[PDB]
Amino acid sequence: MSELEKAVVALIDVFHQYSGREGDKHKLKKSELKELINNELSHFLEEIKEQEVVDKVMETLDSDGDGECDFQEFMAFVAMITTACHEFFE
Amino acid sequence: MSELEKAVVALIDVFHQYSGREGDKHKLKKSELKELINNELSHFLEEIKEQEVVDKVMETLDSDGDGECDFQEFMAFVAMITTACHEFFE
Ligand SMILES: CCOC(=O)C1=C2N=C(S[C@H](C(C)=O)C(=O)OCC)c3ccccc3N2NN1
Ligand SMILES: CCOC(=O)C1=C2N=C(S[C@H](C(C)=O)C(=O)OCC)c3ccccc3N2NN1
Ligand SMILES: [Ca+2]
Ligand SMILES: [Ca+2]
Ligand SMILES: [Ca+2]
Ligand SMILES: [Ca+2]
Repeated sequence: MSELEKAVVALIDVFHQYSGREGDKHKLKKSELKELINNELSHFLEEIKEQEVVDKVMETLDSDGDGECDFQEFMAFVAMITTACHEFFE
Repeated sequence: MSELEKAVVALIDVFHQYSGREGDKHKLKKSELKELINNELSHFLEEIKEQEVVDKVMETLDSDGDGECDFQEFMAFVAMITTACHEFFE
C-alpha cells in the first residue's frame, strides 16, 4: 500500500472512528466533529474551546443543512484543509 | 502528526511529485495522471494500459475542461476513490 492509499484508508478510518460514537453512526454530530478536529487536526487547526466556534464550523461544513457532517461533507472539509496547507507553502 | 494529518500531507506530496514532472508544474497532464494512478493507486484502480482509458479518466476529472487535472480536480478524484472504497465495505 502506497502513501496515497494509506491516506485514502486513514480518511475513511478517522471519519468512522468519530461518526460512530453517537446518534447517527454515519454522520458527525457537533461533539464528534469537535473531538475529531481537537485530537486529529491539532497541527493544522486551532483547538476548539467554545460552543460558538463548534456551531460555526458545523454551519460551514453542513452543505445539506441537516445539522451534522456526513461523509461527503467530511471529504469537502479535508479538501479545504488540504488546499489551505498547499497554498500556505506551495 | 496524527494519521489524518499524515493523510493531508501525503495528498499534497503525491500531487506535486507527479504534477511537477512536465509542462505546467501545478497540474497533472495525462501522462503524469496515468503514472500516478498506475504507481500509487494499484490496489484501488485497474492499471491503465491504453490511451482511450487515459483520455476518458482525464475527461472525467477535468471539470474546468482545460485538458489537465489541477489540485482541486485531484482532490475531487481522491474523494471519488475514497467514497467508492467506503461504500464497498461500509
Ligand atoms: C491555536 C493555539 O495553539 C497553536 O497555535 C499551536 C500550534 N499551531 C500550529 S499550526 C495551526 C494552524 C495552521 O492553524 C494552529 O493551531 O495555529 C493557529 C494559528 C502548529 C503546527 C505544528 C506544530 C505545532 C503547532 N502549534 N503548537 N501550538
Ligand atoms: C485490474 C487487474 O489486476 C487486479 O485486479 C489485481 C488487484 N486488484 C485489486 S483491487 C482494484 C479495484 C478495487 O479496482 C483492482 O485493480 O481490481 C480491478 C477489479 C487489489 C487489491 C489489493 C491487493 C491486490 C489487488 N490486485 N492484484 N491484482
Ligand atoms: Ca455520529
Ligand atoms: Ca449535513
Ligand atoms: Ca505537469
Ligand atoms: Ca482541468
